[PDB]
Amino acid sequence: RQDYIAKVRYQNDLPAPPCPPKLLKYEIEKEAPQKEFLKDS
Amino acid sequence: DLMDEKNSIKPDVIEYAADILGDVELQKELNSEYEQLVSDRKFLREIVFVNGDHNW
Amino acid sequence: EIASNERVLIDHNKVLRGLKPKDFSSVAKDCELRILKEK
Amino acid sequence: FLEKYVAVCQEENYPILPEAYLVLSRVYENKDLNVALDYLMKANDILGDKANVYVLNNLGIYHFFRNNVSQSSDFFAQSLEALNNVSPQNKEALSITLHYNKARVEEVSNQSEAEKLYSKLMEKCPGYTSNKIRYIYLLALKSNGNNYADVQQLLDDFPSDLEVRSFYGWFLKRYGRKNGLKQDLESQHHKDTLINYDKHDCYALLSLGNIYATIAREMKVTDQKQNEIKRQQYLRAAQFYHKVLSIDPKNIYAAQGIAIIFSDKERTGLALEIFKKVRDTVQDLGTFINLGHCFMEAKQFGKAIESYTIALEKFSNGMDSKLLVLIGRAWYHRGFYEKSMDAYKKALEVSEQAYQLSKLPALRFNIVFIQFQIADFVKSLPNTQRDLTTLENALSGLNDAIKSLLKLAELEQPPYPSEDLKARATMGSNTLRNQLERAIQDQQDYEMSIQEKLRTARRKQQLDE
Amino acid sequence: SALFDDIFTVQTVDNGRYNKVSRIIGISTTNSAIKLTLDINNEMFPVSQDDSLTVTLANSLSLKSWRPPKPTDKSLADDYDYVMFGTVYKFEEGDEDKIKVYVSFGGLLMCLEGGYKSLASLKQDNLYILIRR
Repeated sequence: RQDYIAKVRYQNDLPAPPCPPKLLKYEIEKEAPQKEFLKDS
Repeated sequence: DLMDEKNSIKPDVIEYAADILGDVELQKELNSEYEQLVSDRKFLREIVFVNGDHNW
Repeated sequence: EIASNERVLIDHNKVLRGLKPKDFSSVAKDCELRILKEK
Repeated sequence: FLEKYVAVCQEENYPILPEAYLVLSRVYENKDLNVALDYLMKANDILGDKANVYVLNNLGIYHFFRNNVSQSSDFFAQSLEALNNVSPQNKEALSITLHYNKARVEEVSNQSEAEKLYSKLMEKCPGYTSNKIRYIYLLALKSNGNNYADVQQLLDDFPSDLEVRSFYGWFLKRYGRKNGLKQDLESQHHKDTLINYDKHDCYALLSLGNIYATIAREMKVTDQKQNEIKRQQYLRAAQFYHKVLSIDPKNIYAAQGIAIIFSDKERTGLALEIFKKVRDTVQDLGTFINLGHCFMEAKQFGKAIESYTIALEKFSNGMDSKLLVLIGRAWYHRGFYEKSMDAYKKALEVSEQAYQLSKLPALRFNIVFIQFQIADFVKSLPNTQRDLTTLENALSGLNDAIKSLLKLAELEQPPYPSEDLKARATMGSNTLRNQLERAIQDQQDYEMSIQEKLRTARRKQQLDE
Repeated sequence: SALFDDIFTVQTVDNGRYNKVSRIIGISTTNSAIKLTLDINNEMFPVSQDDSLTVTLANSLSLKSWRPPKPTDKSLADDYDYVMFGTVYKFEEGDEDKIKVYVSFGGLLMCLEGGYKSLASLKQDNLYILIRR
C-alpha cells in the first residue's frame, strides 16, 4: 500500500516530579504551642 | 448583463450558469424587462408621486 | 525537624487536581463495566 | 466557627486574633487558595511588624502558585530578611528551607543560580533528597541523560524514597534505549516499589500500565491466542489504571491510558469523550495531538485539522515536522473524501514546508504521492470544474513527482521498495501524463468556444442597434 | 454528536435593565476572532468577569411532548452545568470568512461570530447550548 507516510504514537508520558517549595507549619500547628495558647488565663 | 461575467447572475445560485453567458436572445428579453422597469420608474417619479413618497 | 516543619500544599495523588479538580467517577464506572466486565 | 468569631469581633470592635486567620488559611489550602491567601494577607496586615518567617514563606508560595512571580519574589526576599530574627535552634532548618525555595524560584527564572544554590545546600545538608533530585534532574536536562551513574547512586542512597524512585523511573523511561538497559528492569523496579513500599502509589502503577501497553502493542498478532495475550496485557494495564482511579478518580493520566487502550480496541467514542474531558481539564501538546488522532479515527477531518493547528501554534510553535505531517495527512483525507482541490493544495504546501525544514525521503515520497493524487483528481474533474492553470500545475507536479520517484528508487533504503517506486513512476508517465494533455486540449477547446460565443454576440448586438 | 466546542473567557458582564439576565461577551482562547454574546440566567448560572467557560453546541442530547427526565436515563446534559434549547433564526453567510449565527433561547439571545470552517455545521433549525464551569 504505497500511500502517505505517517506515524501515530499517543503521548501519555508522565512529567518529572515537580518538587515544589514546601510550606512552613505555623507555631500554632504544633501541639505544645496549642496547649499553651488555649490554657491562657 | 449576460455578456460581462462579473456583472451577471452568480453561478452558485443557478444550475444552468454554464450555458447562459453569450446568449443574445435571452439578453434581448432581459433588456426588454429592464426597459419596462425604467419606464415604470419614470412614470412613478415624474407623474404620480413627484415628491418621491414610496409607501402607499 | 525539617520534615516536621515541612508542609506540601498538594498531595501526591491530588497533584493532578491543583486549583481545579474534575471527577471521572463515571469514566471509572464505564471502564469497570466495559473493560474488567468486557465480554 | 472561625467566621462567626470574626464577625462577632468585628461587631464588638475587638482585635481579631490572626491565629484564626492562619487556621482558616490552613483549612482553605485544600479548598480555596484564593480565600486562604486573602486570610493570610489579613493576618499579615493585623500583625504589621509582627510578621513571621512562616507567614512570608506561605505568602510567597501562594503567589508562586498564582504565578505572581514579582510578588512571590518580594515575599521570599522579606522572608530571607526576617530570617536574621529567627531563633538559633530553628535557624539552620529555616535557612535551608528558604534557600531551597529561592533555588526553586531561580530554577523557574534562571537554572544557573538554582544549581549554584543547590550545590550550596547539598554541601550544607547532603541528606536532603529534593535538592539532590532537582540538581541531578537539571544536570540530566543539560547532559541529555548522560549521568545515569548519578541517578543510580541517588536511587541507592534512598531506596525507600518515593520521590527518588519516581525520578529514577522517569529517567529510565526517558533514556532506557539510550543506556541499553533491560526493558523489564524498570518494570521490576516498580513492582518492588509497589509490593514492598507502597501498593497505592499511582506513579508506579501508571508506569507499569504504560510498559504493559507498550509490550502489548509491540506484540505481533497471528491468531486468537496472541490477540488474547495482548488483551490480557491491556487488561493488566487497565487494572493498574482502575486501581489508580480507586485511589484517586481525578487522575487525567489514567483516563488517557484508558482512552489509548480503547483506541487500540477501536472504542473510538469513549476515547473521544475522555480526550475532550482531558482537554477541558488540562491543555498540553499531547492532549491536542491525541484529539487530532481521535478525530482522524472519527472521520472528523476538519476538527482534526483544527486540533493539529492549535497543537502546532501553542506548544511546538511551528517547528516539529510530525505535526506538519499530521496536518498534511488530515488535509489529504479531507480532499479525498470531500473531493476538494483546495485541501490538496494546502496539503501540498504543508508537505513542501515540512520537507524544506527536513529534506527527508519520507517527505519526498509524501510530496510525490500528493502530486500524483492531485493529477489524478484534476484529470477526473470535468472541464467546467477546472481551468488551464490547474492543469498546468498538475502536469508540472506530475513531472517533478516522477523525477523524485526515480530519485527515491535510487536511494539505499527508500520508504517503499524501489521496484514499487519505479513501477508507480512508469504507470504515471505512461497513461496519466497523456490524459493530462488530453484534458488540457479539451479545456483549451472549451475556452475557445466560450470566447467565440462572447465575440459573436457583441457584433450582432451592434448590428441591431 | 456535538456540533461545536470551545473554551471562552468572559470579557464583559452586563446586567443593565434586568435582574435575572446578564449579557456576557467571550472570545475563544484557542482561536481569536471567535466571539460569543449570550444571555444567561444569573440566579441559576452566575458568572463573573474573566471566568473560563466550556461552551458546546449540539443538535441533540442523545448518546415530541416534553416530560420531566427520569433519574434512570442518561443524556449528554449530565456533564454540564447549564443547558438551554433554542431556535436558529439567522445564519449570516457574510464576508469571506465572517459567519454570524443568531440563536434565540425563548427570548434569550445568542450571537456567535467565527470563521466558516468552525461554524459550517451550525446550519440547523434548533440547537442546544451546553455550558460548563
